[PDB]
Amino acid sequence: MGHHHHHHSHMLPPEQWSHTTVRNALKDLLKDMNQSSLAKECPLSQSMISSIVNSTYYANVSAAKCQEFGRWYKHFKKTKDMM
Repeated sequence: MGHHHHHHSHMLPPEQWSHTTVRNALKDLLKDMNQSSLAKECPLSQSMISSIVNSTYYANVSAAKCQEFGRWYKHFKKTKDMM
């Protein structure tokens, strides 16, 4: 807050799905789509997703489920550029 900073990076094209990038995306899907209903169409593990959103002492998260999420992102939205 305070000084209104803007990111020059782009969350629309899969540039790199780091813990921050993925976490900031999930929190918008989850707030309107229930945990189970989300993990249903998503190829990720339900309790893992739940642990990431509420990661207090968790922290230690795998990178694979993030890169594959960026791959799923393409098949989910179909934002042009396909294989």
